[PDB]
Amino acid sequence: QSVTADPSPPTNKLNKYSSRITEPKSQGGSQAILHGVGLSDDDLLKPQIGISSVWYEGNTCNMHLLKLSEAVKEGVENAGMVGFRFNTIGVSDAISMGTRGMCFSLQSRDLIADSIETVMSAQWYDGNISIPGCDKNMPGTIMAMGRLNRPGIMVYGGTIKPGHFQDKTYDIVSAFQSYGEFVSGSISDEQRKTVLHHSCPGAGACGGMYTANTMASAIEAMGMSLPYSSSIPAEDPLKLDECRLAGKYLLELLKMDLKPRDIITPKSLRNAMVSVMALGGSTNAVLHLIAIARSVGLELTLDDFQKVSDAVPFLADLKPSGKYVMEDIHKIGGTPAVLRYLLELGLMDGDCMTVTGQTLAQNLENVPSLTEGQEIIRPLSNPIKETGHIQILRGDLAPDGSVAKITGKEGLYFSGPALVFEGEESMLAAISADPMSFKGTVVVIRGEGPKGGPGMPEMLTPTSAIMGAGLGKECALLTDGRFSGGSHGFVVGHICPEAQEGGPIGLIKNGDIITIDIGAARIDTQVSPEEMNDRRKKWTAPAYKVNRGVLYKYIKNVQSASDGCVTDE
Amino acid sequence: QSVTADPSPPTNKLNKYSSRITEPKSQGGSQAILHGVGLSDDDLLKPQIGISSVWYEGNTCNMHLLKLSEAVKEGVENAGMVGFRFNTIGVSDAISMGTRGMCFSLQSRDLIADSIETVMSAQWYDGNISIPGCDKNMPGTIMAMGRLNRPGIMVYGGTIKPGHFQDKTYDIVSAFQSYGEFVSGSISDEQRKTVLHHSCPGAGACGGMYTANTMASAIEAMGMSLPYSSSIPAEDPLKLDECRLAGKYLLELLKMDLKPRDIITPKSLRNAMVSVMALGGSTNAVLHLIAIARSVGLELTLDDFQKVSDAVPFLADLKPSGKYVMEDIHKIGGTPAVLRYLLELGLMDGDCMTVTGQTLAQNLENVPSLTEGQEIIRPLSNPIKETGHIQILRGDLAPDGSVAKITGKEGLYFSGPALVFEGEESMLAAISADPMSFKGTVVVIRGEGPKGGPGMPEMLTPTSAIMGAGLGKECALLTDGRFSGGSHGFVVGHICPEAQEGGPIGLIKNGDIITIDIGAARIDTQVSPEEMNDRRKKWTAPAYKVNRGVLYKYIKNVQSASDGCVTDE
Ligand SMILES: C#CCN1C(=O)[C@](O)(C(=O)O)Oc2cc(F)ccc21
Ligand SMILES: C#CCN1C(=O)[C@](O)(C(=O)O)Oc2cc(F)ccc21
Ligand code: FES
Ligand code: FES
Ligand SMILES: [Mg+2]
Ligand SMILES: [Mg+2]
Repeated sequence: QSVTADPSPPTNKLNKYSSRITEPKSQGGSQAILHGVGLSDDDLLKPQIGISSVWYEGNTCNMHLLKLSEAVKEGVENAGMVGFRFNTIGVSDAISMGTRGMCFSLQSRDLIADSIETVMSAQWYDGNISIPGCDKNMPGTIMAMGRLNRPGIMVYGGTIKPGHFQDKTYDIVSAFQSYGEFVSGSISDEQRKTVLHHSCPGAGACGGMYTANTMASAIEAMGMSLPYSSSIPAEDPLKLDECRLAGKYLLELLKMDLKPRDIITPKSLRNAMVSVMALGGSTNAVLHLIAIARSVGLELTLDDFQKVSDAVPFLADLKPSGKYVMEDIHKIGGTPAVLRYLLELGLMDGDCMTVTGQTLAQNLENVPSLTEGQEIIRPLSNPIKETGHIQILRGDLAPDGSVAKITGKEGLYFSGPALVFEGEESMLAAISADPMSFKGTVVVIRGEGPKGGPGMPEMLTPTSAIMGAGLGKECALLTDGRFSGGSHGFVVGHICPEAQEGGPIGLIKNGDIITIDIGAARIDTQVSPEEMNDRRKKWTAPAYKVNRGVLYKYIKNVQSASDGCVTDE
Repeated sequence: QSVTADPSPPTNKLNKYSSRITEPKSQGGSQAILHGVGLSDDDLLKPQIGISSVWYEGNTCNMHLLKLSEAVKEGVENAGMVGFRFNTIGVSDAISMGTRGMCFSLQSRDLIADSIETVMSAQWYDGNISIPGCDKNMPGTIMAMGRLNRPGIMVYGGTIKPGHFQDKTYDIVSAFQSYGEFVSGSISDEQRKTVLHHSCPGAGACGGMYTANTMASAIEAMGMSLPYSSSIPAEDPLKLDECRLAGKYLLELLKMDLKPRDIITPKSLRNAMVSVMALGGSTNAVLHLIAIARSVGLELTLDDFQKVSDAVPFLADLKPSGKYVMEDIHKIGGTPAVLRYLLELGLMDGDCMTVTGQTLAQNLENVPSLTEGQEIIRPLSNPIKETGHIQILRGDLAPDGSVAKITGKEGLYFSGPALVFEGEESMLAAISADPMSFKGTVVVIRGEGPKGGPGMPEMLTPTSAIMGAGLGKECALLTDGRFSGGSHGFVVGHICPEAQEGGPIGLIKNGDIITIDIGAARIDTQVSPEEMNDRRKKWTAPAYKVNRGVLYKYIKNVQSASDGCVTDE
């Protein structure tokens, strides 16, 4: 697509954009401000780099990013350019999980994209270095780089180290776990609060192969982060060095005029998808990689994910599904070692250009390969699963698609009477009052989509409640929103069209026999198509849950989950 | 209106919102993050204050706000609460003026509103202290406070001091001036660059009674800033003290549960409008005060502004129209002294509650009144103008309203043949190639509205070019966008419906006789209504100038200029 969003520059000038305001005499007001913020006349000739961090104090994943941003600015100066720091908002899923605050989480990705686009466009910056540390902030920064198509590098803030107390290990999942184990009698109240004091020991995104580590890995695999960016821990001295080197690398990109639309291509998008399948990455990567592909005017469908999934085995023993964390990947050679193996297996395209100014194959040719004897990355011979964990389903009830994490452990079928809830709250109430009424059913939590939630919130408590009731393999779980963790059975999100839009999920009634077939990739109903259409003819959309503010704007702008919930089309 | 946007709290608890995540055991994940960012168990009991600054390095108005935010956080802690800093984006009109970057400026107000709303909602903060320093950021922060309706205080970053070099004085307007004076032969190239090195000497919003000082004054008059917030200079030691005291005042507001919808009322909105008229404030205050009124579920029309204008004289000798700057107001008693006089004149409502926990009259009862012999604030006896500078016009060509700054100096009428331009660029080209073709005409610059610009950009060069061509009193100027400065004649912006929407402004043709009548408050055309309707029947909307990114979303969401360009309705 021919994306029209942001200003074009006024051939090998390095200040292609800022010359708009630093050179013409008709822009004397611009130059006066720049002198006032401390630029000399000689500084006016230099490229201006927008340094967009996502620092804030109320989240471990973000509280350290200001220090990183100072390192990035110093490196930009040490490279002969002018560095201008600015900062946008972010929100913490770990804080807001379980609450209505979670309705504000997904859209913060698109707010951040808008934020950085706005500043780069208004201030005429020549290039960008972004420092996210957290979930939705990674893809938000890439989307703004794609819209602007000015040279850019994403510096991942880095993952948090695991927590340790008396030879037992924790992360944020342990803290999520602790309340269920408390009411379960599994642990006492004193054990439960030791969990919460010792779960997150410092700065960083959440420790496992969760959304943050998935996206940072995928973005590195996409060539838009420097090698090792995704795997160096947040608190590591080498993270600061990477910050200080981004300026040098960005200078080279301005010299080459190597732009994000030269780096983010169908093939580098595939490389990113390969990393997701190989590492067992989050199903949220489906939403974010589609948004990222759209931002550079490319197409990316649910079916493209199925094809890559089928072509790529699950190889990594990493939480949540497995046992290791991102720090362990760091210790055995980092993300470049992992990608080196995948490239040697012929699974990746090595000719894609990256922010090093070289191709992926040139980056990976001379990096230490995986540590001899490591048990995290299985060989192609003995994979954890022969194909990817990510599965697309499209039955009667998800005609426009849906997304599931499938281990190959759950069997190929589940059939049961539907048990329908209009939100997370009523589902949890019902399973507390009456767990046995759930045995054998297909639990449907609807009204949680992009418009219905609103905000397509991530829900963790339904899968926790089902496990703690002992129903993990004895029920299935469907939503137009998103589930956070796994059952030991069938769990499907992103069901499209969402219930708010009158998709078949909004027409289900209690007792309807729903059949999930993994092999046919279908979520079907025993209800006849004509009775479903009768239900459709009689359906009226429920009133929106908001009429003002950022979430009403989201409702007005957001596309379906199958379209990556983009908001600017 | 019954605004539904943001979460409701789970009677005299001070942590009405954060208890949602600090108290229930089912929110152990939340508490683990909070322990990791450094909260003790005792800290968990305290109120959590979101401290939203708009710091960034590429603008003199914003580069210092991080230091202010540290002072605010210390004061919040010294008051027994937990302070969590976060930061959003802003853009600089002084940098981007004259460029397509200016299309991103107005919408940044609404992006900021969305930004702060998002974080307060996701993180469950109990109250907010906002630190803007710049144009669109002031009203953006109030709008988020109104949506949330949690106790909040806006701390103005403060105005910049004027520049000084060899017993001559400058501000950003001097830098804007300098290029026109250069091509004019008025000044040399060396004099022109002395202007630009000595125009903005440090931190702060632009020095005159421009948008920033208008809005900060109006917001103080509205009771949503502490007394003197608007008039203390950015670099003043007392600004840091105000920062350090906001925590104490916010604590009292939580104790009283005095919320923004208890403070922003029809009467405090009128108080804010009174300050605008009395001080000669920017016509942008029309857009921002309407947006602010909408954010608390109130109504505010163009006609309400006309009524207050008629009821309130223009009293202040302040640039751009006059001679003094905000620092001078500071030296003669500040904004509270000005408001004290206006309250003594019976022009303001003294019973409105404010963020001090007291009413306006209680705040102003014991502040030093204006300095004896000051010549900035004229007496009611001898006003600069008997009524307000701000005028609403609604002829054939602006049926839904338009806004003009009228001094009472220009006469009551202008009639001339229309000279129509589809954008700022073609207007400036035409006036350079052929200035005399402009003599006696009504210059129409259309396609610059909220959707057409897009972004309703502010235009400075048309009024500069007209003055430098010697045509200041010999032509008139109309737009669906915004003009920055004054002619010495008739200059109208915000014309509604905008041309992009097929309003009569989009149907004007060269030669059409346009008559501006200030007394009747009408912009009329000699063209017959039936010929205008014929033109309308044949009109087709031009294609949007963008199809992606934040500005396309703006086009999709923004209401008319007459509706304050709100985006969330
Ligand atoms: C980044 C990160 C952590 N991450 C979270 O923190 C969570 O809240 C969770 O509970 O796993 O949401 C998630 C959902 C998902 F598919 C993958 C990861 C996460
Ligand atoms: C704040 C501020 C300064 N301010 C500007 O800086 C300007 O760019 C200008 O030239 O006056 O835009 C403006 C337009 C207006 F109506 C009032 C003020 C401004
Ligand atoms: S909450 Fe920030 S990475 Fe999970
Ligand atoms: S540009 Fe910031 S106040 Fe004028
Ligand atoms: Mg998450
Ligand atoms: Mg301005």
